[PDB]
Amino acid sequence: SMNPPPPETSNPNKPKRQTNQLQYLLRVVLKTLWKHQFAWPFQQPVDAVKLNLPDYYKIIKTPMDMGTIKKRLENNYYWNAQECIQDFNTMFTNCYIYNKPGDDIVLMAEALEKLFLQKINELPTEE
Ligand SMILES: CCOC(=O)N1CCS[C@H](c2cccs2)CC1
Repeated sequence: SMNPPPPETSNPNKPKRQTNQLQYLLRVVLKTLWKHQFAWPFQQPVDAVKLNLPDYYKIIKTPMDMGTIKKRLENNYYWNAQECIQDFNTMFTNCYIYNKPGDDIVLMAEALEKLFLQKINELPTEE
């Protein structure tokens, strides 16, 4: 079995900035979710080899994880906050697509997503 290459976290061809909203996404949003007791499955790309999930990347074609998001924020990969918000939402959606309601991993995603929604509700106006 083999894992795909991870999502890119650097691309010198891609225009970048550091907005107040992106700083909030790192300092408040990512930090809050990263320290949570349920963060660990989401802190790096899904290792379908180690987890013995050969169908994971057959089903999930747009993988995303908080390790990738963390590096994107720290490396100033994004142009705007919406790109990063979309990455978080992709991560949660992949979890709900692949897994079953009530699975431990889904309960973990739901807890992180609740905090995500609480923090992005107060995303500062641009700036
Ligand atoms: C981060 C998204 O991870 C996943 O969706 N998978 C698919 C099967 S659940 C498995 C785990 C269950 C409980 C702890 S880790 C993680 C990998």
